[PDB]
Amino acid sequence: MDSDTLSGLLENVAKKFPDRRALSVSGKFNLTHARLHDLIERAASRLVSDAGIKPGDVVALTFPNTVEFVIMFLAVIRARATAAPLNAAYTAEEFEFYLSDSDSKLLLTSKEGNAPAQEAASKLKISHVTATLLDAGSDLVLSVADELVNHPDDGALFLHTSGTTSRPKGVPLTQLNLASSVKNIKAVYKLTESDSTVIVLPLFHVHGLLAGLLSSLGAGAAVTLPAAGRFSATTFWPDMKKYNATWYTAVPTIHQIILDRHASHPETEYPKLRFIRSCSASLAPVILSRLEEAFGAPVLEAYAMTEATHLMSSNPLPEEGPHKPGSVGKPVGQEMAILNEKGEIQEPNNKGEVCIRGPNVTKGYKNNPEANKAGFEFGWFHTGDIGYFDTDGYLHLVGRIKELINRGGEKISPIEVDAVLLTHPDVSQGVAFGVPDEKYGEEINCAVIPREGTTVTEEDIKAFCKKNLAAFKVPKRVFITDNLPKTASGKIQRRIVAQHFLE
Repeated sequence: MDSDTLSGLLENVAKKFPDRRALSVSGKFNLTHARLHDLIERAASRLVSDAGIKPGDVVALTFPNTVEFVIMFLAVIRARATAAPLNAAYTAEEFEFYLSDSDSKLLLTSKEGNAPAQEAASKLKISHVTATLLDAGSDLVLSVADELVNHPDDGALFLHTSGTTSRPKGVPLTQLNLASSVKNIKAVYKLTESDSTVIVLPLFHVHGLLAGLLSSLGAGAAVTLPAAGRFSATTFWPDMKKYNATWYTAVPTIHQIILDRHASHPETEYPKLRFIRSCSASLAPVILSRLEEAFGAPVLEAYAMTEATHLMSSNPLPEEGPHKPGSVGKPVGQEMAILNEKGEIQEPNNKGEVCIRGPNVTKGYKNNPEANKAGFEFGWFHTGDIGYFDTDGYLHLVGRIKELINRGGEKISPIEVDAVLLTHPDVSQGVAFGVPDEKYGEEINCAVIPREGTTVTEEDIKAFCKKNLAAFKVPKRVFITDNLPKTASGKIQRRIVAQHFLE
């Protein structure tokens, strides 16, 4: 069933499992693989004939998590074009920047549209076209008037790095990249046509897009989108039950929200899942434990990033091997090595930078010779993460190179301290971070959010940490707070929190 293009793979799947469920919208749609396939074909043909889309063209998309987004994303890549999904919550300025930098030639939205995006597009003289799915007997409706062979080297997906420190870097991903990652993800979790999941992550980042959506479709499995096009803790388990879900994937903060929902409003019964997946940010062992005890499924942590078309490594299914708390498992379908600054491969349990090489990895940042020279060598990409392999070949992350806290020559891992903080009975959320320090160069601080109805002090936290950490690792200042800002993808950014609490 395998192919070296995502479109080819999806065609094979559609032909093999035409009547199996592919894509649901809770309470509304239930598209089969054949139906979805033909909707995509007709939409792509419309893009080519009526929207003037040529091979290599970039088409921007800004949608909530909707059926129209799925259909139009796959239609764009089918037409040999490059899809550039964008955060719908962007301002007109942000939209203008990302539209310009990606050289988008077309903007796709729903019929309801997106005012900042349309403003940016109008300013840049980029055409705007809407997409709407009506009844099951009609093709997707496009607002434009009136033998395609996909090449593995065709561009298919264009995204950007976060660009906190620097300018956001463009990440071009190919049909081959997508196919490779879909195959890796399907392989390591043994996704088959009987599987089913609910999307709880934004589809304009690779976690939700590749793992949640594309790999499921690539397995002939089913995907359910929440009715309101976004994660909802309230409707999550009802959707999971109603549409026969067998797994789900999310980031730790989302898992935390789900656990809180389980504490406040426990379901009388939970469906028996094959596994629960976590990725995109370190999962504290205590969160793993709480998830497994609450929902009774094995929790598998994975390690991924945009430049790798998501998946780099994962803990295996229980039938294939154990899953280790504190670890992100073994590389899947790609090479991975731990290198010191001199480029030498490290022995087990020796730290260094995680580097990868495989058909899932981007060929390089768009129009950025510097970043590519710095990031790539002989096919190997530098992730920016420090980690080590244990004797079983399981990867243990230590943290972002730029985030490690150098206290008087002794490097502190914020991940470890975060985990410790989350083990405190009255701590709802927590984040450690480096701050300037006169004596030690850098010092560790942290911020925590107490569980509602509980009271926590700085020195409670400090005492607990001192009880669970070597003295030099203990946060010298603990900031009690009510809110910790998160990205759309669900990440807490250490530098931002730091700045926020330091001056």
